[PDB]
Amino acid sequence: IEAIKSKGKLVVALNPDFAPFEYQKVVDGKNQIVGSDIELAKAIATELGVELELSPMSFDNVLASVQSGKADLAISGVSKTDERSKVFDFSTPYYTAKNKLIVKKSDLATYQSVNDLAQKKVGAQKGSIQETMAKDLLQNSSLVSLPKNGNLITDLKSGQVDAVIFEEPVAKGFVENNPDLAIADLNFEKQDDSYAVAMKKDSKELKEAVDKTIQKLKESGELDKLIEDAFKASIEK
Ligand SMILES: NC(=[NH2+])NCCC[C@H](N)C(=O)O
Ligand SMILES: [Cl-]
Ligand SMILES: [Cl-]
Repeated sequence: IEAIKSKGKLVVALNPDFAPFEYQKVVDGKNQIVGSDIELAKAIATELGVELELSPMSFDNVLASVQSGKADLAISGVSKTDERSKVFDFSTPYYTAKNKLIVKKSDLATYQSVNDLAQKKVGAQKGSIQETMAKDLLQNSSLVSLPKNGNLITDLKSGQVDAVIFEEPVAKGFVENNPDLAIADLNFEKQDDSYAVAMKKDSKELKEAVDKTIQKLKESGELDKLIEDAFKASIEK
């Protein structure tokens, strides 16, 4: 936190292809990075009395950038995991999600359970816990792991993959803008998937500032409003 205050800016790593949390929106003819995680980042920077600097990158590189010191925080829809918790400090959680499949709409009732994915092609984002889930459970499937979420959506449209695994709000956001797609019936037989801010190990005072901010936004209902606003603003008109 002292290094951050002294340098006058907070550098946040994120991958802006993940509405409602972070995404690109055309504003006045130019793409701008927006979303509920950007509003969370702004609140943290305000708490610390510093400027906010975004560092957009592929999701696969977000955590590594925090680990090496190239960014101060990852605020990028990052799930806590035991493996990650060994290497990173995490904030208190700020969102909890279920995993879903997005499919072509004619396939929404084909996929009920994981067994229905046998002999099918399933995509997930490279570096995500969804990619890990697919690798660990779907031995009878062909797995595609792509750096960019938009490219997973393109592959699902071209019928190059049969399904893509995404957390529910993100899946819903893509369906809003793609009426050729739908959320499948499938559920996974559920540990917690909770989003948190990642930071370097042993950053106690930075964690305090982040957690004070999350606590405030939760108790006021503001965080809920931010996610809803961002979801609405991600729908293309
Ligand atoms: N901005 C993004 N692309 N976020 C992807 C997050 C996926 C998942 N919650 C994870 O932490 O692995
Ligand atoms: Cl890609
Ligand atoms: Cl610290």
